[PDB]
Amino acid sequence: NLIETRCVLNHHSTQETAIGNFFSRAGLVSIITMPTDGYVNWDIDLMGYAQLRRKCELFTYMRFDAEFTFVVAKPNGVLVPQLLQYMYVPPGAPKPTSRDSFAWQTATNPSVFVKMTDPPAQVSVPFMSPASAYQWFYDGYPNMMGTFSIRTVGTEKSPHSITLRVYMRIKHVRAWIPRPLRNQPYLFKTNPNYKGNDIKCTSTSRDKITTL
Amino acid sequence: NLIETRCVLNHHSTQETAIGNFFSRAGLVSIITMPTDGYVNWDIDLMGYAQLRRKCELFTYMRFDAEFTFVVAKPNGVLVPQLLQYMYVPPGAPKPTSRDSFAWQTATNPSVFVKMTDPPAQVSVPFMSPASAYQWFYDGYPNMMGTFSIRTVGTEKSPHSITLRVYMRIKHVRAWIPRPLRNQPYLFKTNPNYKGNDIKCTSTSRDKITTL
Amino acid sequence: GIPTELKPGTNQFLTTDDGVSAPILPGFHPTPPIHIPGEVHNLLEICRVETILEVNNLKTNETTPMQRLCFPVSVQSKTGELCAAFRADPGRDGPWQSTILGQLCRYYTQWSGSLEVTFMFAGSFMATGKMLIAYTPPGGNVPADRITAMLGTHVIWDFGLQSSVTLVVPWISNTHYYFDYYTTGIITIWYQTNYVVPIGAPTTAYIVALAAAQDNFTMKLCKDTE
Amino acid sequence: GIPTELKPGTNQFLTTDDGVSAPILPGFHPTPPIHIPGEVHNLLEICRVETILEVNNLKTNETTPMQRLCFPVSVQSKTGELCAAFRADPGRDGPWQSTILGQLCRYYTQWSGSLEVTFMFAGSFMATGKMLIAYTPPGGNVPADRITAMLGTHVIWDFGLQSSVTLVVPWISNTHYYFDYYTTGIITIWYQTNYVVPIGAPTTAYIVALAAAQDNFTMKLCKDTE
Amino acid sequence: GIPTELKPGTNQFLTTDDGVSAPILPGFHPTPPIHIPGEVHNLLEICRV
Amino acid sequence: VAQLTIGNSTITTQEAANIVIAYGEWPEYCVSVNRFFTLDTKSWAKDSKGWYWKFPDVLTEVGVFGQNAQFHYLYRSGFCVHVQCNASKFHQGALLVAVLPEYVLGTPYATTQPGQVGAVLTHPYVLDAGIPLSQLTVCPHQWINLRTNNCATIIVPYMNTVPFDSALNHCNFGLLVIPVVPLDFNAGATSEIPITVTIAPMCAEFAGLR
Repeated sequence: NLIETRCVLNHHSTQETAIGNFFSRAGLVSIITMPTDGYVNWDIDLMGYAQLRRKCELFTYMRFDAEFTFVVAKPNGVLVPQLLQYMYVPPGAPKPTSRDSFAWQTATNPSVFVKMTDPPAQVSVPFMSPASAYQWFYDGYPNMMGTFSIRTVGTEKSPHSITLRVYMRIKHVRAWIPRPLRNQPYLFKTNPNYKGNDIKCTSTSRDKITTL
Repeated sequence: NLIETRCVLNHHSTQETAIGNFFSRAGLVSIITMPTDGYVNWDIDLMGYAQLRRKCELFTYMRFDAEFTFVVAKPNGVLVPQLLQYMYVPPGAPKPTSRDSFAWQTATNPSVFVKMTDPPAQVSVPFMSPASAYQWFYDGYPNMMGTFSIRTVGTEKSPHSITLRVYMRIKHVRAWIPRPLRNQPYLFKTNPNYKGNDIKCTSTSRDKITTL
Repeated sequence: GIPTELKPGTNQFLTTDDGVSAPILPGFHPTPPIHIPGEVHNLLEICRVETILEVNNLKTNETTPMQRLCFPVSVQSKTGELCAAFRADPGRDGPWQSTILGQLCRYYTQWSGSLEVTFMFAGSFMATGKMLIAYTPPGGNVPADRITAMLGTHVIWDFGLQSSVTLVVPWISNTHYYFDYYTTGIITIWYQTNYVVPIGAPTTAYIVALAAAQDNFTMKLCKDTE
Repeated sequence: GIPTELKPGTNQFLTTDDGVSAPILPGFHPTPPIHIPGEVHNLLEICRVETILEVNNLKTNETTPMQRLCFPVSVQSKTGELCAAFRADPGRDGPWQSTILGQLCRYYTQWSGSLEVTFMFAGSFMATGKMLIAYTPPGGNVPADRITAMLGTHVIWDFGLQSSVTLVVPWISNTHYYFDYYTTGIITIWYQTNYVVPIGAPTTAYIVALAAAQDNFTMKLCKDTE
Repeated sequence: GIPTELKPGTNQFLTTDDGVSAPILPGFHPTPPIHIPGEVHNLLEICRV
Repeated sequence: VAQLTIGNSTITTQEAANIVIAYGEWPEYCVSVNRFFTLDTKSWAKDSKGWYWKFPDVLTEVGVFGQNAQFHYLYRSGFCVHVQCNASKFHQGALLVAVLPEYVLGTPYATTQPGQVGAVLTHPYVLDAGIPLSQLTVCPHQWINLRTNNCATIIVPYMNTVPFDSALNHCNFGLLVIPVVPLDFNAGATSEIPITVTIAPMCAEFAGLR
């Protein structure tokens, strides 16, 4: 319901629509459970959610950094003094295949060791592509950034269920070549396919052209 | 499986193959358990693993420092408020032979006192050799750096099993006189002996000289 | 050992904290950038291009959605009668959902400024006529006939000479709260003269409506969409 | 009592943290260094020396591995026929595993630059002949005979005058991922003329192949090997 | 790693502590003020009527 | 009315000073390759939906540009596209001519890269990619309106993340021609109106070493 009064006359500053301010906020990108294997693998994926896929696909070539933060607790709030290990596998190194494989002790996969009772750990990741910028649209026939691996430290099964959440901020953003915004529902995470049996119009509908 | 596309044209910076960057990362060098004596002795040994033995034996004379870090927990993750003592015995001082020998209270063996609930302790060790550099290859007939000794503080047996891991970084590295890289499996940790019954060739094998 | 204190506000994770952090790879060198043309520095430079309004958004046109982009003029219609009508709402639903300005104003809360609307004739070369583009200021009422619409603000568009004309909306504003404080007008199209056409040319034509923002259009308070 | 805060990221052990620490022995003085010749400041200065390629890596030569370093030319072979063939892959398996460049590129992920290959004749002084060293650019096909290989890039090596010759590969590249994006060519050896030899000298000879990198060969993204 | 100490008086919430805090919206710009007549700078100017 | 002359191929067009430059940049560096290639003519009917051509896939089987791309590895060029229509003053309609970098389609090799003939869109409201037609004018575009003008020229520079690329796998941009306002006429006139496209490469380099 629209109403009449309270009009504004003073113009606003143009810093509110800078390209850095459009992606400045940090949001949840994944949720990783681990019930009572013992290891998980979550590769870095931006288009895991329908939100922020529609916002990055406004442009074509983007170049940025990242900043991750791992909030970790039990399935219901509480904390216990448990030691953890977050291993970051760069693009081009083999992933751990077991709870006690050789890749957990490789000297070139950097890790962090935190307890559950600490403030959450914060890691920054630089621009990793061999090209000059990422691209969400590749026309030819054949954007990986890495893979996080998380396990509980020990040679013995821990009697605790762990659920952690991953947050991600984006810094020093540059963009190129804008593009129309997608107005159709998604099907997969790789290709821009739509459902051809029905096409949802962009606008809503009204009865006649004269009834405003 | 090799493929065709995605060629690179811009040269990379030469800081990626500096001698400091080749050893810059910190990796695990030992694993020390202690079940429910009570004391352990782990002397400083670089060639404890097959990895980093093949990397230091590229050169002949090296000179560096160290930096150790002691991550300590129970066999399954959890932590209890336990007090610990890490004694560093320099080269030339007698090692502790019992849980309550006289060497635990010697004023010239420096120690650290940490609890299990703290962040891990970090110690740096200078260059200890009487010569100008270490050497992994000595031709004549007759490289010690010290010995760490770890026990639980008290006059009474503690009812906790302890497993700790030791990490080690290398700083201010200089190298001299390069050497061919070893391509045969190891047998012992002192001598460069091989198995003479079979010799593994360096390359793989193909059928004919013309079948590329 | 300098004396320090811990104020309230330690050990908290604020999600909008723009601090610095330890790099995971200190020895790494990223690829140096090259010159790629078409760099966007601000989102308002996308808000100043003319996109197609969807004025003919009837209920029967959902089956063939290509007819929604243009609305017709005809020869059988009388003179002095209404052609089409729509209000200028870049935030709310209706015709402005099909532009690029109506999609970027779903990401924000407040905006204000001026717009401009550009029309374009797409008929045969041999036909001519006249249309009246009347704009009602905000807070007023819709005109009931041609004579009251002439007294307001209006342009006289004869498509026998110019095939395109522009109209400038002076000021809009919005403070959203589900209700929004919204001060906008109404644009109506009036048949000045009838459609006159010689022998052989077709009888119906079509108008395409383009819309874009002005220089002084700003917005604030970023907000995630539905 | 200055006010300080504790951001997220305290009490964590980052393994690549290049900080400072408390020395275990503050009163100790290390031994001052002396001048030892042969100091290595960068690993690329080991990558620019010629080591022996293992071209003759057959399946029968695993018993006597000293024959793998050289491949023969003979007198019974016809003219205009193929002698040996190998591609230039310092990363992947094959002949380049036996060099020092093929062992340092197992410690890294990406590399690019130019190489150079140097051959050397080891026959008697009284014999002579000619060979053709043909290089196929990347993305092409292997030549099927001598006449198509002559149209590409090639040198003409007569070992009656010069006992050694060099060949320069213009550009290679690799981005590893188990699959790698790899753009390299193929080097083939062609019998230009047959082997001509007087009375008393032996009939078979041997070629040794040496390989080394150029000035503009760089690499990045250190990675621990298998 | 500079050496610091924690004196008594940490981790307390003093209600009259006039310190600074982290803003919840760092990118926001508030509305610039205009000239409204009748500004009160001190309460004693109401005590003199 | 002027008459251009590039190489051994001359066209006759109006010297029209209303060209568009894509993003304000001229094609610059990093014998018979600079001429005027003219594709086939597509017939605009009453129920046509649209056409598209992928670049530089359209010029891989034509002329010396077709054989240079099939031998060299690397490739880099700009372009200059000229689209014109020929209709009398009794027909009506409007076309939208816009380029689109990294055009990815949505549901074979005979559809994504059709070659020199071009292909036909099936759902032109969503461009067969899920993005709506009404916001296409954020790209470099030009309106062809049969009432007034019969010409449209776009200058397209090189847009890629790497300075050189292959010419048989990658396709940089696809050019789109969509009839927004349909064609209408009375009976007794020509039912099919032709559309003619003309390409001319600018600042083409090949360093593939063949």
